[PDB]
Amino acid sequence: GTILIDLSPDDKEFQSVEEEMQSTVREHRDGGHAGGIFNRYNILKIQKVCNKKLWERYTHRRKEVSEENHNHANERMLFHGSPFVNAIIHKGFDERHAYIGGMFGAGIYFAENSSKSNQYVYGIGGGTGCPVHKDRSCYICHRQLLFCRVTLGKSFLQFSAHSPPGHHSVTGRPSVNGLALAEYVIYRGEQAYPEYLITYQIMRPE
Ligand SMILES: Cc1cc(NCCc2ccc(O)cc2)c2nncn2n1
Ligand SMILES: [Zn+2]
Repeated sequence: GTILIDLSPDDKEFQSVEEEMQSTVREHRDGGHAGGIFNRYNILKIQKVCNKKLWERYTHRRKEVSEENHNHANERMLFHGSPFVNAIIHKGFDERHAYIGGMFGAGIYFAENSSKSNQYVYGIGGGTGCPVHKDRSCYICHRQLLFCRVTLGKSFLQFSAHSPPGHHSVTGRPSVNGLALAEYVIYRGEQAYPEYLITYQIMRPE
């Protein structure tokens, strides 16, 4: 049921998505170990992801959350990086898209920083890097991220499975690295919708 529609670089929608992508790159404490060394991306394609069934599943859950949270879904747009992107955009997020060993427990993790999600496209910790060159910093091979609609509802704040009782998600608030943005976790696949598929390369800095 999934269809991918390409946005053209002349569309303001393409342009706003690229800017969210470029504007939220930061340096990582691993010096680039997981995701590579880069300050910006070369965006090759932005596709909108259309799947009526996944969308209806997402909106259904969004409404239940909103009614449980003073009519506020607390919907954000956040990045997600995974070797399972192809499964996600055809079948939706599910338990098999859970980072079993994440900091906030087995769930589905998202980030405000595109460069954080970029660390996961090739696996936990960057795995062994691109399949062609086994290079976590590969400037050649094409990568893909999702920019997703995520329902947070009442989110539990954590300064640094199930949500804590009373809550629909966990917000991981950056607590030492002053430049980091927030990271979020949800525990039900229906609370996210993989709205844009972004194909890109990291760029070698000058
Ligand atoms: C911790 C984390 C994991 C992310 N993705 C994990 C994808 C994944 C990779 C391998 C695996 O066995 C399960 C999930 C992620 N994306 N954007 C931000 N994050 N943050
Ligand atoms: Zn490569």
